[PDB]
Amino acid sequence: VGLPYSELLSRFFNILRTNNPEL
Amino acid sequence: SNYIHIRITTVQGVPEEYDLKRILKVLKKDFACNGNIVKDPEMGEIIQLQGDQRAKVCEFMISQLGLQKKNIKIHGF
Amino acid sequence: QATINIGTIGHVAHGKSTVVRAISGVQTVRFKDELERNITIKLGYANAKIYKCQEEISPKCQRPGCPGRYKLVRHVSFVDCPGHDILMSTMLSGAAVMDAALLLIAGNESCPQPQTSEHLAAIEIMKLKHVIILQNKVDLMREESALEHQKSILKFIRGTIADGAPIVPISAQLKYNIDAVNEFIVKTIPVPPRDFMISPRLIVIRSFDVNKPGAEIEDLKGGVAGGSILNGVFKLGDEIEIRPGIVTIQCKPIFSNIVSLFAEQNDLKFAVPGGLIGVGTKVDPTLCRADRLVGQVVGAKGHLPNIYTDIEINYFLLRRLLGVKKQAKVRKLEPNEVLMVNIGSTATGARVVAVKADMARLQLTSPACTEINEKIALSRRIEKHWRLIGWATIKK
RNA sequence: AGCGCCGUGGCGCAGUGGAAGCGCGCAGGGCUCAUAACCCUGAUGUCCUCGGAUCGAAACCGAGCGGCGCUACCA
Ligand SMILES: Nc1nc2c(ncn2[C@@H]2O[C@H](COP(=O)(O)OP(=O)(O)CP(=O)(O)O)[C@@H](O)[C@H]2O)c(=O)[nH]1
Ligand SMILES: [Mg+2]
Ligand SMILES: [Zn+2]
Repeated sequence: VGLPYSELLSRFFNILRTNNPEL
Repeated sequence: SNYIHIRITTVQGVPEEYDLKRILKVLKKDFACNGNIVKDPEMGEIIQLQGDQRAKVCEFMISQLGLQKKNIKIHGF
Repeated sequence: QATINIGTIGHVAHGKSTVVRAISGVQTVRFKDELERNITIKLGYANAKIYKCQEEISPKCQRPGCPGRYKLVRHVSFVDCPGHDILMSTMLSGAAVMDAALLLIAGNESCPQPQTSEHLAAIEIMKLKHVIILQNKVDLMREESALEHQKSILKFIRGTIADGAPIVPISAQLKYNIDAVNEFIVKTIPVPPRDFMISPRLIVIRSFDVNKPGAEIEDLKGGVAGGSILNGVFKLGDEIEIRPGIVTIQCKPIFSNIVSLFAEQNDLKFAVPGGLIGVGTKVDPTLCRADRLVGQVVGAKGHLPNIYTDIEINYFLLRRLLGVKKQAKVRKLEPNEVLMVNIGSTATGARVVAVKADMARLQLTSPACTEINEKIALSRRIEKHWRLIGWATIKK
């Protein structure tokens, strides 16, 4: 089951977009 | 490293993976120029051919061993 | 010190050294002036800090916002092992050393990566099943591409030996979603039973030559080596023997005494097994200079490891070959072919004298010591270099 | 991290222990009807910095500086 992994992936994308909007 | 340059014309920087006298043999006939292998102490080994044929030198270096064509930056001069 | 050994595997040009650097914080030297860019030869090492906050990189917590700090929970070592085709023997040595696994899978590249699957099979060979699938590349994928890769990973890994593999998103640059990695390491992966009951043994995987150049020789240090202990605690003030020993073809044991035991930051007198330790003894540094103490079985005095040349092995092969994107069927072994037979950590290609469908007799050029089981891996010469074909076990 | 080399005139060497060192270069002039060749004059600098001995020092040495070869990451 990879259900609780896509949530952390979404959190990762959110953090990356917040900290580095340039990239 | 292994940088190669051509200066009005001597070729400084030559890989040793093929014998030099055959390089001269093909060079003189495919350029029609006086050819010299000048071995100055501990500089880039000197191969000198007359005339302004840097395009032809590009042709030769492609046809001898060259397959990169990206570290060659011939100074105009 | 270290309680449980953990390792990371991934394909070439994938990224594991920097991933562990974001996990642990210890730089991977990747020395010798040619390993900096293509692949490594010696093993990478790192040490992690696990102080968990139950209302992390540091024993004191300030990032979460609440001034509450974290308490001591775990301190786990990490053994970086290179996932390339050229070197496999050290990979299998570390694989027998490691107890926990972290596999990398690359999204935009070919979803079946041959070395990732090959080393997953190697993991499943040596009784390793607590594996966490990590998507080593996250920022370089779309959301739909990430979903497609998730479904591809799920469909590819359903019926293998490693069934219960949680998935985690990581990168080498961002340093985020890292506490999830530590949390899942603590949760899914328990420390294997390791206490005072079983007799102490050692397995040395690397050679360190310690001779500080330029300094006066009147005060130099001896020979230090990296070792792992599957049973029992080592204490200072004991006589030890490097059993595979020296070549005088025949080999004879080495005897020495312990001088120091570097344990993850310093020199500790005692050390619970389950972690890489730096055993520094009176051995000659030249014996620790080249790749000499790579895969050597070591005994505390009071035990008599047996040196063998002819070994009877129960071996089993899988259906297909591994490590190739053409592939061929697994072919049954033929007599008089040198096949590498790695006894947990050793690196010695044996000759096959007796051939059976599920049994074999193999002779090592260099004799090796056998104590109880010392699980084995089997590699052939097919694709111009060493290719895994199956697994082996000593039975005498 | 150590010991051995490099220490620039756009360049490689050259003496290093009397002070601006050679050729390659580049500019001009000479030669010839003209060109190449040949023959002359030139502007290039902190031979990286610190000191010592030193009438005299870039050099002879020594206590830091930028890169190169090995040890081989030398717990
Ligand atoms: N953007 C990005 N680059 C990565 C990532 N992981 C690795 N890389 C790239 O890998 C290169 C080197 O990473 P490294 O972990 O040291 O290589 P390695 O894992 O030892 C190679 P092998 O697994 O075969 O031993 C870097 O250039 C880096 O940009 C990643 O997650 N994201
Ligand atoms: Mg490494
Ligand atoms: Zn960057």
